[PDB]
Amino acid sequence: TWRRWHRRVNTTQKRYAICSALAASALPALVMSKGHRIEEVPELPLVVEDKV
Amino acid sequence: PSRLRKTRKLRGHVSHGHGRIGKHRKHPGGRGNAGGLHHHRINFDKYHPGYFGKVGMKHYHLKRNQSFCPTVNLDKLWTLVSEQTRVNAAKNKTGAAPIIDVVRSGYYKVLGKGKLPKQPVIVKAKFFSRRAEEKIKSVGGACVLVA
Amino acid sequence: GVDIRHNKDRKVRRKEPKSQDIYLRLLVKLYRFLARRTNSTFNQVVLKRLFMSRTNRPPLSLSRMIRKMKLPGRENKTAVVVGTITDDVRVQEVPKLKVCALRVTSRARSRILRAGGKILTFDQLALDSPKGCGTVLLSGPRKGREVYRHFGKAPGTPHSHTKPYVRSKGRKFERARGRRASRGYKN
Amino acid sequence: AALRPLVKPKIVKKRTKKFIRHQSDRYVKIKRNWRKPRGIDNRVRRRFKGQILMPNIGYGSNKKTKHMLPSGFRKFLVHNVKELEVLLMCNKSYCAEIAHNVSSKNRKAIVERAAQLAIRVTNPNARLR
Amino acid sequence: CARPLISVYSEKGESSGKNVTLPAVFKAPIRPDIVNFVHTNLRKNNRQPYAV
Amino acid sequence: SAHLQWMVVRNCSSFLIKRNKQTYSTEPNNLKARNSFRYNGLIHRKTVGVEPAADGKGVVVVIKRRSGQRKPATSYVRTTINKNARATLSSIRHMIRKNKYRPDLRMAAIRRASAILRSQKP
Amino acid sequence: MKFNPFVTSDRSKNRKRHFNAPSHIRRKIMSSPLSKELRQKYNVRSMPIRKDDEVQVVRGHYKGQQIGKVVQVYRKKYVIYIERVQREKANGTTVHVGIHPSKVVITRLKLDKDRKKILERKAKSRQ
Amino acid sequence: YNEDNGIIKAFRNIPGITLLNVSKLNILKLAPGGHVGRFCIWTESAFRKLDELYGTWRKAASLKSNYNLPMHKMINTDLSRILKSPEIQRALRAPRKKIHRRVL
RNA sequence: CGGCUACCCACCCGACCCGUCUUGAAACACGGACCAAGGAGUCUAACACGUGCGCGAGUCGGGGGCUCGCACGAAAGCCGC
RNA sequence: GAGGGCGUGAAACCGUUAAGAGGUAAACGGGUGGGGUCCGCGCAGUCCGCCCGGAGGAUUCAACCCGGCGGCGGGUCCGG
Ligand SMILES: [Mg+2]
Ligand SMILES: [Mg+2]
Ligand SMILES: [Mg+2]
Ligand SMILES: [Mg+2]
Ligand SMILES: [Mg+2]
Ligand SMILES: [Mg+2]
Ligand SMILES: [Mg+2]
Ligand SMILES: [Mg+2]
Ligand SMILES: [Mg+2]
Ligand SMILES: [Mg+2]
Ligand SMILES: [Mg+2]
Ligand SMILES: [Mg+2]
Ligand SMILES: [Mg+2]
Ligand SMILES: [Mg+2]
Ligand SMILES: [Mg+2]
Ligand SMILES: [Mg+2]
Ligand SMILES: [Mg+2]
Repeated sequence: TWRRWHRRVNTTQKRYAICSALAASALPALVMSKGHRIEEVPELPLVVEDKV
Repeated sequence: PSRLRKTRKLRGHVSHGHGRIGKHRKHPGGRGNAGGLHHHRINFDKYHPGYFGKVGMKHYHLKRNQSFCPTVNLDKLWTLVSEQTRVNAAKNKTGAAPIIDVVRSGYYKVLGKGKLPKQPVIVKAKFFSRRAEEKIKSVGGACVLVA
Repeated sequence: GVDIRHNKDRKVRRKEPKSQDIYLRLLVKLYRFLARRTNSTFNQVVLKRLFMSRTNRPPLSLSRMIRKMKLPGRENKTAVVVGTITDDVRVQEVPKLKVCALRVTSRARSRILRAGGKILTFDQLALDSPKGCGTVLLSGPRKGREVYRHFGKAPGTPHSHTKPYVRSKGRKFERARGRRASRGYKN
Repeated sequence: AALRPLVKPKIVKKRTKKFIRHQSDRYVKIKRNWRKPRGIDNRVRRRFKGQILMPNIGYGSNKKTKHMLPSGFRKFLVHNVKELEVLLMCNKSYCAEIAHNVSSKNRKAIVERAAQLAIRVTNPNARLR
Repeated sequence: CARPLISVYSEKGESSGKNVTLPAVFKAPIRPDIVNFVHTNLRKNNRQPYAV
Repeated sequence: SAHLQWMVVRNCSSFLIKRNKQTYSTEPNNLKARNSFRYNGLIHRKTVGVEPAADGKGVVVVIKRRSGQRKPATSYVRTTINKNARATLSSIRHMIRKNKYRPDLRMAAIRRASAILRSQKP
Repeated sequence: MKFNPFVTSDRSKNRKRHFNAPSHIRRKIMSSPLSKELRQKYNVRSMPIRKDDEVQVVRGHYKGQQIGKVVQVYRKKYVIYIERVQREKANGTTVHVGIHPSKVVITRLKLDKDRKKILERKAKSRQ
Repeated sequence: YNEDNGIIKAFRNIPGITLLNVSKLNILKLAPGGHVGRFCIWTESAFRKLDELYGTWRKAASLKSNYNLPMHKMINTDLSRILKSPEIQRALRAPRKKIHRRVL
């Protein structure tokens, strides 16, 4: 039971991965190549009103 | 990663990376530091000289707590306080000098290096090297002992 | 066979960079194109240093990168570094020099922009100098690594000055037999 | 005489035996798959004459005639209509091959779409009614 | 690196007149291998050990 | 950012059938099925593709607008051409040659249009 | 989605409780839906089935338009037996076919004061 | 989003959807399987709080303590534009496209 | 009509039964009647070297604390007097 | 072809049928030959795609302009 299960990551690398993922979520070719249907979808990252 | 481990690649070879003649069984030499003086002296000596014997006095109940003195160099002596402070304090105003108190920064003894510019400062500390004391006297600063 | 000589088939070299950095691969593509299409040995050496590893690209320091420009003949040239240029806590005055490096640290970028210098990346370095004219290509202290101070012909036999491995640098750790002439021998 | 692909030369394989394992005839616990023997007394490893031959790099087929069916195509496995329509650009060198788990009800639609797009399929007339 | 303006969509899909400037997180660099590394280590963090 | 998007998409996408053979794209806007850089219709700012028409007869041509990216509702303009195969082959030749829009993949668009007009009429 | 930390999504535990449930739980297990006119008239979705309920079989070998009465309820086998649904053995002796009560549309209930109280609780809780 | 006011109740049982917060961004939710570029739907306060929570290259993050955005390795990184720029093609040898095959 | 091929047979030449201990094994050296399943370089700590990433004269929260009670949440996010 | 240790049912081993062979124990590698099962094909009758000149019928654009929306391109960067 004392296998080295959990792995600590640097917080700068954690925030770097968050910034990289959020930046890659903006390009349409990347998300279409991940496979989401963005044919009839309007402008990239969608900003809805605060009534939502 | 066992898929990147060497063991999965060596499946098929008979002796498994340890020879047919030598036969690595359990412990052919000993365990740990076995034979430090008898039969492994060419590895204990010639790679760790000084390993065997006594060397000096035996300070009973020694703490790493009375000899606490983190040393600061004259290169580090400026950047304990911000550069805005030294610029706006020695930008041709008067003969005043800013005080760099190393005890608040967490350092006790001021040692001597190079790179101490013309602008004089007053250093408060608990201990000084006479090199740094001469450098402060040469640039025109002062030397204050605190406790 | 035929060749009576020994077979050393692959020499030493690292052609493809082992790093999976996409930006480094794009710079590898660009400077490989320039190195094979410009006849610029500057681009040859910069392409080899981009192939070079993480450890063998040591971090340049700001005082060294000043002093290698302070020599006569380096007035308006740009200091090009394949590697990182870091802050130095020592110096106080920074000239108006031009920097072309990869991953300059935050305090170094801040002090160069306060002093008035111009930092670049390798894409703008290629757009400004294809053949690499007006550049001084610098490197850092490779031998200053702590790992290289354990390396020698021996740790102690002609006293060797080469730092044997031990836990705590002090008394009672490797100081008796072979370190002094009163206890056995002396190296 | 169905679709007749491009100019494909005389396809040779340099041997066509899919080399047997040593002493697979003597014991039936040994499957016919090749496995390099690493013994210290073995005639196969020592390469005595009259023994079996070990597969080495010299039996490599030509890159022009590599993975070539005798019809002249190269096979590509297909499950459905989209993976059949991806062969629309290179249909005269890369033939289709319907997967085994595809039922007859969709298999007839796949072979009809292959007949429309003029894509060679290796097994058109299998699992019919 | 330039920051455009993105239209804010209403709940009906119509483009409102509100335009919020694109933040620089979407202009941050994209390192998918660093994302894969940090994602692998957090997946190792995300588990009960297993049977012994 | 086209080379960044290529260095990300060229592996680990929801495409790239690497099934014991050559690599294919399947790429819902494409001209040649090879997953290459020149023949790629999702990454570039200027992309050309041809598709069969939904009415059974004719070929639809999908070209990227280039007036605005990050807006895929209007990023692709489509046209429907139903002519007697030589008029539409000449029409796509005029549309690709006489504009600056992608002088590459002329032959890709032309061969895919010619193959689909062969496969469509009987 | 399951949010209580005291109830299982566990397959082994659910099948264990299901196949070893006591009889007062097995009555709730063997509950049957109602016809559309009777659920419109009573405002209740489903009821546990009893000895004398009228049954229209909706699925299986027998489907629809066979409104018969149940006779036995094996709660050990989770099986009701219906009077109309028959099957002959080899020796010409008839025997009832096993029908699970979830594939059963009740057309008429059995009236009782206890079932009126149950129906009132169903209507009040459906609200 | 931010300021949870029933949006988890609205988006709780839609199949395939993901409940995710601005102040608590998850790598396991933003890039499942280690593959970047997941389709995300923001809000006004979310899309305005992103700049407050990370910053630009001019200012730091005002919500986090000591975070800045990382320095980009290539400023203008269109490789085709760079290789077709006149400054690069001014300083090239010649396009040498002869083959010079084996002579029997 | 054509067909290499895990079908069978014949013919010419070559061809001792594998594994290991050994300088040397086909050995009058040892184990193996046959077949199916299981079966042997793992894990922890420490060190050294190389590689890859982040920050870089600094670096690291692994120890706790903060968020509303959420399946994945035993995750993740934040602390900076 | 699920019949009460009854899903699927391999190998070692055995029975029968079909085929072939039999003095150098059997088995193997290289090379062919013969036989048999099976596969693809029509077996003196099997090739396609383009252009042009002939032979017969049927259609409407294209050539040039007017009408129109949608896109590429750049000048005054008019006008924001
Ligand atoms: Mg070996
Ligand atoms: Mg040994
Ligand atoms: Mg040779
Ligand atoms: Mg030998
Ligand atoms: Mg032997
Ligand atoms: Mg369990
Ligand atoms: Mg030996
Ligand atoms: Mg001996
Ligand atoms: Mg023996
Ligand atoms: Mg024996
Ligand atoms: Mg086994
Ligand atoms: Mg290292
Ligand atoms: Mg059975
Ligand atoms: Mg069965
Ligand atoms: Mg079953
Ligand atoms: Mg059998
Ligand atoms: Mg016989």
